[PDB]
Amino acid sequence: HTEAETIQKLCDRVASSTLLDDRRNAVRALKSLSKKYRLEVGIQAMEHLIHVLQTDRSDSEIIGYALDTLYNIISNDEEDLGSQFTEIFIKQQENVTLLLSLLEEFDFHVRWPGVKLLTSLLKQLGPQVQQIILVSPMGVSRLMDLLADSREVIRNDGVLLLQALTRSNGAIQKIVAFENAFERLLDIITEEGNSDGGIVVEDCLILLQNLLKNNNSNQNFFKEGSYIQRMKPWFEVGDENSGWSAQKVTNLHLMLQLVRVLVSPNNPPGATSSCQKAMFQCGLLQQLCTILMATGVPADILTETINTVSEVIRGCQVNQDYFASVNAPSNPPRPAIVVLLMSMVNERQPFVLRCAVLYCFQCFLYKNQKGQGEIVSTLLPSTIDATGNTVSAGQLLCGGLFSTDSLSNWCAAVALAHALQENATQKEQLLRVQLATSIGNPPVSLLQQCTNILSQGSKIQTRVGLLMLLCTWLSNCPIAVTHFLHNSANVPFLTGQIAENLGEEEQLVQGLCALLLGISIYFNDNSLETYMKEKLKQLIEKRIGKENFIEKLGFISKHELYSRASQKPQPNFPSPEYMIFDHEFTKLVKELEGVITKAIYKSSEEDKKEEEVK
Amino acid sequence: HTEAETIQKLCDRVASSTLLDDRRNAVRALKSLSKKYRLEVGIQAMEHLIHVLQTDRSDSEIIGYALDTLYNIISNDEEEEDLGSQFTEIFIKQQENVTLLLSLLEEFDFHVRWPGVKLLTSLLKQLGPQVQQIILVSPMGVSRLMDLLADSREVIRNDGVLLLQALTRSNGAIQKIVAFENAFERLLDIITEEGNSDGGIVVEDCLILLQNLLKNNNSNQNFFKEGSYIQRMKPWFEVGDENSGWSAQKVTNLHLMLQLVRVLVSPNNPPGATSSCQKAMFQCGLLQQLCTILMATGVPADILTETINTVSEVIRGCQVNQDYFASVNAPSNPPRPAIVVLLMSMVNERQPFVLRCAVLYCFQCFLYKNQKGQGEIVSTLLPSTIDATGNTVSAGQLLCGGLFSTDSLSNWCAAVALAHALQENATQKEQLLRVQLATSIGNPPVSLLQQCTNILSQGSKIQTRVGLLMLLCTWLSNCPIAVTHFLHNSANVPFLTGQIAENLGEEEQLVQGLCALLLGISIYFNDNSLETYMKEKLKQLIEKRIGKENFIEKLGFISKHELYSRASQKPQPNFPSPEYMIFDHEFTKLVKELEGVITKAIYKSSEEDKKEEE
Repeated sequence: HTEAETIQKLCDRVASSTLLDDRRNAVRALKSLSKKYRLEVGIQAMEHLIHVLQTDRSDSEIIGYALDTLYNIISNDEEDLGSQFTEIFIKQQENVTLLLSLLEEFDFHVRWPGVKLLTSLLKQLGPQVQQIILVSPMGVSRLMDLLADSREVIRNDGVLLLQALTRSNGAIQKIVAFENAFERLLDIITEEGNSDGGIVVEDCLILLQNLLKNNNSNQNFFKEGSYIQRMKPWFEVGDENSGWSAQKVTNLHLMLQLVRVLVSPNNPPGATSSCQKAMFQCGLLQQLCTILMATGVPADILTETINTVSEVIRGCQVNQDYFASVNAPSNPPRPAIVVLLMSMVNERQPFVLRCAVLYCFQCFLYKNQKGQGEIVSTLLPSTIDATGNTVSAGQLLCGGLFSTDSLSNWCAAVALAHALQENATQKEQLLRVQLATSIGNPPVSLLQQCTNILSQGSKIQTRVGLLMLLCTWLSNCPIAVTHFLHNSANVPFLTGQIAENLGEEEQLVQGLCALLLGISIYFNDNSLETYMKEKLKQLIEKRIGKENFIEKLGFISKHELYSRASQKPQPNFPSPEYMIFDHEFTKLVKELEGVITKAIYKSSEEDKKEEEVK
Repeated sequence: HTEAETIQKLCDRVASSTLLDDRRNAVRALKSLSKKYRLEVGIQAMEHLIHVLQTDRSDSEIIGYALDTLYNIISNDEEEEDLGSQFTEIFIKQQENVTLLLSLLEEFDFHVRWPGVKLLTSLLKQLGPQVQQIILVSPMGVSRLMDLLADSREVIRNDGVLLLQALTRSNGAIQKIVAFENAFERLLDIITEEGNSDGGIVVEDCLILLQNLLKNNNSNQNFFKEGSYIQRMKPWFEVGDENSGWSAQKVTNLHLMLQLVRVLVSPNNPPGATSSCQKAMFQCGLLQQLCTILMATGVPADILTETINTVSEVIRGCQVNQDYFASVNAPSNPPRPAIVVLLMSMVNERQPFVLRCAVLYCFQCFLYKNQKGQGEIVSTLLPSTIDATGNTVSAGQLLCGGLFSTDSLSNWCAAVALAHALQENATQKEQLLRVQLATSIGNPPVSLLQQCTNILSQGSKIQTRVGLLMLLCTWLSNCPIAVTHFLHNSANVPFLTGQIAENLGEEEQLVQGLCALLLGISIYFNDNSLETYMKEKLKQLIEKRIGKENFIEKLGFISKHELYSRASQKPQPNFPSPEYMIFDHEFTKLVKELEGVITKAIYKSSEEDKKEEE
């Protein structure tokens, strides 16, 4: 009965006794038992503790202890009982709005544990408790007053409460922004010394990400409110004095994240465009770029600053044109793009950096036909000649394309593919590129050499890279398709690969050969005699079987790695073995998989009608 | 010099010297220094070692010394997955060097043939596509190599099985020849001779070689079956009843035997092939023998699991085989029909994850294209026709039980099992609407349809909700009457629009996209019988409260989820641990089927919808 009925007796007191002192004492006893006998105190004490909160409001002290005891029952912040009791506490709507009332009180011993309790509830039944507060009249606004509390333990734990209130809840994120959240949280971060400001800067950065991430209205306010310029001082860093703390790197990671959130490729493209421009004009883009010249910067901060710059420029000419204008101070001063490509094909750089550098290269080229022409024309040199050395973009791409490192081959092929992407003009130009073979042997075009590599016992990653280039190059480009089929070795290589009984490690390659062949049909103009289109269909029927051809084509989208690649532009590869798919390439596969599939069926009698009907 | 000229004198000696005995010792010297200074011994001895083989054939002592050395230079068999492939390249640069090796294998002498076989096997492991094509083109190369299986010296035959593995890997042409040359009979006899699964490494190797000949090779599969070889598998699974003590090698051998059965009934085969084999397997009693294993004792966990997966494919889509499996019972405590034993283990929190996935696959294979079976599951949820002797759990009870369990695995499995009872069966989709669940004394029934939906707002685990929505989507697709029953409850449409419009975090975006698909299905298969939520009202609500392009982004999260492509590959559930149990294979096809058309149905206008309503 003692350690069991003992609690029952303390409960009789709180319920039954008329002297505030007797009740108060008994709640303080429970406050201490609450830790070691969490289950027992909760099952018996809870109804009673709430009654105290309802009826003993003149005695701040006893309230402070009812709350302390409740926190102790409900909280899993230490670590089941947490949600079990949270469900019981909240099943009466009014128990939470009561809690709201109690936080309007100034007494440290009432408000602090109130804050901590409500936070524990919001992290355990978020949606439910957020909804109770949202519908309460001005419930969210009043909780916002906790940021005006001069006391620090209260204000700081108040930020943590707003994290929990705001999480996954767009209506609340808007109200919180309405109530001056941005100005006030940026001021706290400014006052704590930006990235140097310890734990509280982190929880304010976390809270800001809750407010902006995928929340279009708040992002727009953030921009219209001119709050982007407040981001600029965060990145006046690096410099030197290279003992950065764990907390500083952590804080600056969260800061780079907020910038990227505002220029996310998944946003409505107007909003990202607007923020890109806003970033070029307050100097934020240019500041970040400076982080990348400095010494002292930790590698992973370097790595994410590159990924951030990438998205600040993506598809925005002034910002792309700017980025290219920058030059690193070095014996050869080297343009920015040249510098990215050197790191991308450097076997000695970490994988994570090599992927950031590629992404940056790709964002540079996106919707940028001038930049796309500038890359391609360095492979057709004319009005540049020997100064006694110098190293060019196209030289680095070729060096990577035919290198011994499958990572370099893959990166060089995808980087080239982004130079051709939605640019027929440059696909025609790249067909002009000729490679020297040996002293006194004819040259081989870049097109044919990329194709030759697929039959030479190359690693599967090299072959995947190259076939993506090849598919991108021929797609939507009939003279590409003409030049390709013109070499008689190519259609038989493809048909033999597609027909072969290849093991599972080679089936992605097999499927990409299906797509390339099918591109050479769909985008065929019939201008070449001996591989028209109907010839090619019948060759598929004869050698592979139409159904089998389509099955193999279907391997591309069923590859275990495809889906993930389709989610966003940034390379998302946990390690080298996962570098297989490119994001824009997954889009090409979706646009064409279906139209090739009909194209390929539909018989000859239909086809001469179809080649009369168009 | 005194380390590398100690090589070149010998080379000079092998070439220069005119006495056989002198050259022979020159070569014997070199051999014993081969697997020791590989690099240098390879870089200059190789052209002379070949010359030797190419002329000194009357003396088979020096030939085996030449072959041994050459194996020590080329082989990487020591190294357990460099110089190996550097020298294989050099060696095969002369087409004829390989065909000269094939000539040496015809020699009976043990000291020539055995290094010959090991050397040719190493070349094939290291550059298979090249070496395989050399051998295939030469006058009856493959055919001659088959003779090695007929060698009465075990060592040579056993290592000849390995050569045939490397010769046939990934090569459909060589696979055909080896089959035509009586490979099946001759490997099935070896297996029978060495005593089936108890026949050690030799049987493991013949099982791999059979797998090479059968997997994804339709012509070879068709020949395996027409030639009555399926009945040669039956003895392999007379794996007698009791106390265990199975060796590691016995379990390996059985795993590979089970894999061969599955090869023949693969869902990835043309359906005819698979169907014909399934029949063939019932007729010779193979299905029955595999089912006997499931009842036995002392059967290791892993062989049990894989037998379940094997039986699954044997019965999948074959009515007679499905009827047979259904009619088997355990004797257990009282009886228990097979289906019920599967379902009990599926909903058993203490069964292994892999075992729980196996029984699910089995159940799904029992229902596939089996409308009768689908009917019998669903009719048990309508318990009419049946009363109790107290005890006797049914299929339905266990499915409902699991569907409301606390364990999310059981919820997902119960919901998926249930979705397979409805597939392509409008009749049962309409019958399941009749199911009414009891709540509590004096209170209204809650239908199963609506109760499945309720769970989605009740703070359930993500896995629980993913399962339930796959079920709801399957249930409503092509069932206008189920779309009516769903919409009719007024809380359902506001709940979905709410979920889709909310700023949910990444861990919940699959559920959000599934809510969109659900909402889209109730628009696409609406017949306008329900005035409150007609087709056109719903299209407008989407615009109002979420935005159409937004709705499609959400709808698009399903195919983009990282685990989606993998699930789309094959029928068997493919989950490395419990957290990965997310998508059902057949559901992924529903998504491919409806997304383009839903997307297209949503956009249009209203004016056009008058004429789509026309």
